[PDB]
Amino acid sequence: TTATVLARAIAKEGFDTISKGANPVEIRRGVMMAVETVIKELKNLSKPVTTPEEIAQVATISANGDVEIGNIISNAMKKVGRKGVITVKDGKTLHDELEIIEGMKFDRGYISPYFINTAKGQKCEFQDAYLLLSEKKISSVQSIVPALEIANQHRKPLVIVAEDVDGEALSTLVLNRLKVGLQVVAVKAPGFGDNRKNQLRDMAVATGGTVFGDEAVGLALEDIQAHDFGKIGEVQITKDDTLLLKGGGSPAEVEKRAAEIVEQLENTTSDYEKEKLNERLAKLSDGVAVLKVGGTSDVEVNEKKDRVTDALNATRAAVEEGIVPGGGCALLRCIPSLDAIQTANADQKIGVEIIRRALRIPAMTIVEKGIIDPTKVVRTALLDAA
Amino acid sequence: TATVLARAIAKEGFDTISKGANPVEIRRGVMMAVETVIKELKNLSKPVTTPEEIAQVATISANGDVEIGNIISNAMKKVGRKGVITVKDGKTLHDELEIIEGMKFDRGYISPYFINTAKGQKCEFQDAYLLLSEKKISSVQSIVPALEIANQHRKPLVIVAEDVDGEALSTLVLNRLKVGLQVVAVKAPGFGDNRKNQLRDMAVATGGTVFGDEAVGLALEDIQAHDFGKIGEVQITKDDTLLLKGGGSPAEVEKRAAEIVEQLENTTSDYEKEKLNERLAKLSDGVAVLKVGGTSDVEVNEKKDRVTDALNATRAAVEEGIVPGGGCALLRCIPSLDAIQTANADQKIGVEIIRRALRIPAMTIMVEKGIIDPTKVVRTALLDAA
Repeated sequence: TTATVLARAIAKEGFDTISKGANPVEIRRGVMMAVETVIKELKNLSKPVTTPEEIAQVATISANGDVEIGNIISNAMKKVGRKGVITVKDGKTLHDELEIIEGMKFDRGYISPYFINTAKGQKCEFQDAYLLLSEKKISSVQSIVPALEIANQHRKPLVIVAEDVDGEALSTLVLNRLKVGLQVVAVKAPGFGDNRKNQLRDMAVATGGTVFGDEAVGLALEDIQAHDFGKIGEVQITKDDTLLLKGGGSPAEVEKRAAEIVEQLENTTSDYEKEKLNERLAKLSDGVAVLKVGGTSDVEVNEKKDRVTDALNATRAAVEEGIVPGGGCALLRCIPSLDAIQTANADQKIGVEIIRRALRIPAMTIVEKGIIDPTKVVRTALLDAA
Repeated sequence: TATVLARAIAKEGFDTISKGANPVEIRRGVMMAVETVIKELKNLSKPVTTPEEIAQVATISANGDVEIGNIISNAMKKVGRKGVITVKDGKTLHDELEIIEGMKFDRGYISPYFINTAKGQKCEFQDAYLLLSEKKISSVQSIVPALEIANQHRKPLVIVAEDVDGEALSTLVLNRLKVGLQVVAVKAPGFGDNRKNQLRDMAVATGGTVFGDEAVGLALEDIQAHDFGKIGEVQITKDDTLLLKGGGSPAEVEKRAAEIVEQLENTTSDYEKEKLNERLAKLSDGVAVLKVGGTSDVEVNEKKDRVTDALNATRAAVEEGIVPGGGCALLRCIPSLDAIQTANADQKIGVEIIRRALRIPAMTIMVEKGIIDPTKVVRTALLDAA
C-alpha cells in the first residue's frame, strides 16, 4: 500500500508547493460563494415560460424551428398540463399522433445500472410486466426468490418497487439478470413517511396488485401468489425516472381510491398535506401524453423520434426554471455580480477569481432570434463543473 | 457547455492558484524527478526467483497465510514464474491445483455491456463457440448466420476479429441486453503479420477456421458448424481473454508448434525470438487452475479474493522484484534528485513536489505486520502521478 500512500502525497504536497501553502478549504469556499452568487443572478435574468404561446415559441426554437415538432409538443403540454407526463413512441403512421393513456411516472430510477436492457438512453424497457410492491426493505435471498420463480415461470418481466433493495437480495437480482438474462428491475419507492406508504398503495390499486409488509395486512413476501403482483402494460425506467403505462387495476377500484383521497383533502388544514394529496389524486386521475411520431419509413421515424425527445426535454427544462440568453451570454452577464462578494481571506479571493475568469470562456469560445438556453441547463452545468 | 466550463475552471484555476506558473514546465520537472527515482528503484530492487522467495512473497500478500503462499508457489513450479494462473471456486474443503490446456491474450471485450458477471466485471462462458475473422465485422447479415448456428446448438459465441463495430456490434449489444443473447466480441491481438499468425494459432488450438484470411478467403456467410472453434471455458475481462480447453486435436497443435520452432531456429532478432516464443507458449504451455475450497460458499468466495490478491502481488513481484524496506527505500532516492539540472523556476517546483512526497511513507512509519512492495507497483504509481 506504499503506492497508495505515495499517490496521496504527490496530490497533497503538489498543492502546497504550487499554491505556496494556500488553504484549499478557503479556496473551495471562494468558489462556492461565487457560484451561488452567479446562480442567484441567473434567476434574475431568467424569463418564465408558462403561457401556451411562449411554450410553443420555446418548443419551436428547441427543435430548430421544426414547427411540426414544436406544435406537437405544445399540444401535448396543453392536453396534459405544463408539468404533465409526456412520452415519445414510434408511430406506425405517416403523421404525428397524440393519445392520452392511463399511466403515471415517479422520480426514482433503477437501483443498479446492470438492470439496463436498452443501450440507447441507458434505460430498462419492458412490456406486460409483473409489479412487486413492498413497504419494507428487501435484503435477503429468501424474501425475493419466490417472487422471481413465479415471474420467471410465467415468462413475465418483473418490476420491484420497495423501500430499498440491497444486500444479497440485490446481488441475486443482478446475478440472474446478467448470467441468464432474467427480465427484472428494482427501483426505490418514492416519497417519505406515510406519503411513501400511500403512494405505494396507489400503485397497487392502479396496477391491481398488493403491497407486502404493510401494517394492515402484513403479507409476507415468501407467501407471494401470482395474483399479488400488479400488472403494467409498459415499463420505462431510466437512472432517474420510472414510467408505468396501462396498469391492470380496474377503473372502479381506481375511482374508490380517488374517493378516499378526496375525503382526506377535506379533512386537513395543512397546506403541505394538501399538496401531497393533490399530487396523488392527479397521478391517479390524469393520464400520460404519448407522442406517436409518424413518417415515411421506420428508419426516418427513429431519427425524428430522437429530435422530438431532445426538443421535449429542453422544453420541459424551460417551463421549470425559465430561459436565459444563449451562447454563454448569461454567464458573461453574471460576472459583475461577483464584485459584491464579501470574503474573509485572500484564499477566498482566489476561489472567486477562478470563477470570475472561467465565466467568460464558454462565451468567448462561441431572444427573438432564437439565441436562448434554458436556465436549468446552464445552472446545473455550473454546479457540476464546480 | 458543461465540459467547457469544467475545463475553464481547471485551466484558470491553476493560473490563479500558481500565480502564473507554466503547467508544462512543472510537469517536466515532475517527470524528470520520477525518471531518476525509478532508476534508483530498479538499482535497489531485489528479484524474486527462488521457490522459497516466491512463497514468502505470496504468504505476506496473504496476511501470513502459509497455505495460500504454498499453493501459489506450487502453481508456479508447474507452469513457470510467468505462466498463466487462474483462480476458481472449488467443490472440496481444500485448495486444488490443476494444469489444463489454454491460452491468454491482452485483449478484453469491445463493449462493457457484454459483462455477465458483476464480480470483477467479467464475461464468463462454458462450452462456447469461437468465431475467428481476419477482417473487420460491421454488417449484421455477415454474422446473422453464425448466430443462428450458435443458437441452434445452444452455445455461447465468442467473436475474435480485427474489430467489431457498426451495426454488427450494436445488434450484438442490443440482443445481449434485451433477450440475453450469450455473445461477446474481442479485438484480435497483435498487429500486422503477427496478428494474422496469432489468429491462426487460435484456430488450430480450438479446431476452427479463420474467416477472411488471405489463403482461403472464406466468407462469414458460408459458415458451417465445423468452422467454429470450440472452447471449454471462456473468461473475458476488460483487459484480458482466457480461453481454456480448446477443441483442436493434439496432432494439428503439434504441427503448428513445429512450424514456430522451425522459424525460431532461423532468426537472430531478439524481438522476433520473443514474438515466436510467446506464440509457442500459448499453443504448448498449460494453464494452472487454482480451485479454492472451503466449508461454505461465503468462505470460498472470501478465500478466492485473498488468493487472487496474493497472486497478483506475486506476479508483479516476479516481474520487476521487490522493494526492500518499502517506504524507507524511497528515502535513498531523494539524494538522486539533487543532481537533476532544472531550467526555469517552474521546473524546480516540479522536482520539489516529488522530493516532498518521497519523504512521507517513512515519516508515517501493515508495515508492522510485515508487508513487501513490488517494484512494479511502486514504479507504475509514480508514473501515474506524472
